Amino acid sequence: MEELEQGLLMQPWAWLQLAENSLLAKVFITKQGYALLVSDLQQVWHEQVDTSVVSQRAKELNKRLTAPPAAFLCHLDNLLRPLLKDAAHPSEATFSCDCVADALILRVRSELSGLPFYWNFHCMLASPSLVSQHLIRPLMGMSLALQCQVRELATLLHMKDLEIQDYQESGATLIRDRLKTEPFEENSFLEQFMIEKLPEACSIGDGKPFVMNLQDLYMAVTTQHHH
Amino acid sequence: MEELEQGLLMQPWAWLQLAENSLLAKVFITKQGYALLVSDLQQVWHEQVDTSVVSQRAKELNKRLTAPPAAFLCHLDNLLRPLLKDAAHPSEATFSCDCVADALILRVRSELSGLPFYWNFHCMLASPSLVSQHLIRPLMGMSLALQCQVRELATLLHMKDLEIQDYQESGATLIRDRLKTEPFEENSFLEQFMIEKLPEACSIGDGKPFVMNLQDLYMAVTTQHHH
Amino acid sequence: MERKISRIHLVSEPSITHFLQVSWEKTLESGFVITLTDGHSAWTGTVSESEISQEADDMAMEKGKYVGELRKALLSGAGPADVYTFNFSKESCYFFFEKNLKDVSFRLGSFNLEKVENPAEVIRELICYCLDTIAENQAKNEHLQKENERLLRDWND
Amino acid sequence: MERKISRIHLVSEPSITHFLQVSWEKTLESGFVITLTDGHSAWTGTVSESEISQEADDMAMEKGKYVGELRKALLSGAGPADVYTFNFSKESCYFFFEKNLKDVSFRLGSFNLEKVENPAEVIRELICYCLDTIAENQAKNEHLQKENERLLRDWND
Repeated sequence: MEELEQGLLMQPWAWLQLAENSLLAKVFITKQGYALLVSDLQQVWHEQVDTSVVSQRAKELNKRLTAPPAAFLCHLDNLLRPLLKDAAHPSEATFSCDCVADALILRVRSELSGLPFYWNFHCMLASPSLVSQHLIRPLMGMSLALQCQVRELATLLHMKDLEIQDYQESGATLIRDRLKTEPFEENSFLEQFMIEKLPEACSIGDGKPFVMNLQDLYMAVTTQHHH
Repeated sequence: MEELEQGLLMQPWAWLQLAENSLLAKVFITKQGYALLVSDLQQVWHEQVDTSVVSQRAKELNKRLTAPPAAFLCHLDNLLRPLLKDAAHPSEATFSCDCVADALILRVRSELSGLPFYWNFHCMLASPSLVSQHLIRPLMGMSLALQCQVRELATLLHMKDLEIQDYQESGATLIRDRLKTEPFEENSFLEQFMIEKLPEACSIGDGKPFVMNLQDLYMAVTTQHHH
Repeated sequence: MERKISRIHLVSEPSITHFLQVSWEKTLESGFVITLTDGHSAWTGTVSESEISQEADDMAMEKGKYVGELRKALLSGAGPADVYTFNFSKESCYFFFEKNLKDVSFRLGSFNLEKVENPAEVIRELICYCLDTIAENQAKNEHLQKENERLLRDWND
Repeated sequence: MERKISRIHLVSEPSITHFLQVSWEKTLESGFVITLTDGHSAWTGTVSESEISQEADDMAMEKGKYVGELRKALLSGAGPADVYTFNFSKESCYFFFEKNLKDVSFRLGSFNLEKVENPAEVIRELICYCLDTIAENQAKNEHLQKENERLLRDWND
């Protein structure tokens, strides 16, 4: 049963559009069941299901269900992989959200082979241990790694100034005088960045930017953290 | 009472060394009481206290306490600001940690003006709302903003290459030929970074690097997020 | 007042061919009569407009969308991608059919049929209808065949 | 290999309608198979080329002229002026028909039919044939309908 949780840690975050709200979600489906993690950037919800739960719930939701749990799970996997990987891909699904106190019920309304399909995700508040493993620790790791990049680019910029100063030191004149770069000084670059650029650049919004520019680094950090 | 929580959100994370473990902690103390938040990078603990609680607990801890809560709170603030702001500053305090199921008890053993002093922080698991406001959201904002820096530095690097090429295009010769930089290509810069540097760069460890290289960005993101 | 007679195969008798006759009045939606026969016995059932709409709810399908599925399954206007299965128990007279997808199938409908007292009468009426249909079609095919000949000539000269 | 299915009324059962199915191979003259059904039981018989020629002699008719009478009587291609009567005895399985003139009628033909062991199989095959015929006709009616539309246009422009 631990396999589902293991595969979940490696999954990136996808972006989903719901009734009025958008959610961030990662999911891992096998023949054994599934593990799902959802967040609205205020709270985090979790659900892990096995084959017994699948059969019971599918029978109750789709009254004329004559299918093994494995096939139902495979249909959910096939329905959700295109829809998540690109939030603009037209998968035959429609989502609704119900918040019952601390629980989140994610409802799916779809059509497979001209037949309607129903599934409800029963999510409880994610344990703090998973919030740490899936968000905090990786997010903190990403920030440290990005800060090393900034540092390596700044050294690279200082190296190019030593090169430009070698041209200025010698008998080297610029032709197009609109090309002159101001020598790079990190302290002033940060100061202008923090006043001029930070306001929009740190806006998390609906999590779309996070899913669009960082999932590659997210997957690299999680794999690193897990050896 | 809300003022304490509000001031807590603006506080940066400090590094603390305990019995066997190290903790991350932020605190906001006034004459009204305090708000504290602690994390071991696995769980997050919180406590908010008022003047009534201070008096009762101080009397029970320091059997010869003849002080208003205000003064006791000011001593805690004056004892902990130097010790936190620089984890190498010698403040007369010593810490111990006891974990009772879901709760954390942070014990302080200090000496003020040659007189011993005792205080225990009684922390319950932090609500998910605080974990989001104090960790997740700001950490996510930092990663986005750092990713903008990288992008702005790469454009700066490509701008310096157009300048060096303008020298090579014209009657310009290098004097010290050991100064020539390789033209900057972001794709190869990332590929070498992800294989060669990421493994150590994203090592969260005991949270010390986070408190040492990122708190400035943390405070700037939190202030931004809160308008 | 329309009708369709289709040839079907039951799961409990893949050997023998059965016939399904469905009749209605200006949409299946308003209700229909279904008859099953093996050329010896006959089983009939009625489906009211109310039952149809009810079935469309129990299945969680839009009423019109549901009637569309019935047309493909019962009036043998099923696509190659639409595979239908039919089951019947001569002991219970219960008739039900399912739609077959990739290794999974779903109950599409069910009827409690009643064994007819006068099968011969029913079979005779069905055959009568077929012959009239064959007749009407042949006549039209002839009228169109001559019009085709007239136009062929009129075009030439 | 052709066939015609006609509806007929027997004198001994003017109430019920019966069906006559005649099948042959490239002329009635070379012999044919006749089947009678009431939708429950079925009776079959064969008529050889020799029997036909013999019957034409016993009646004092030219063979081809006789076969013409059979076509009108058995393949329901009878004129308004041609009135035919059919008789059948379930007890003897004897089948015979006459042509009716002004208050006088004359034996046109007679067959000793045999009660079929598997009526359902026979009835099912007959209905199957009817449905295939309805199908072939519809296809042709459509093909001719389009060819009619093409010629209508080709004539105009």
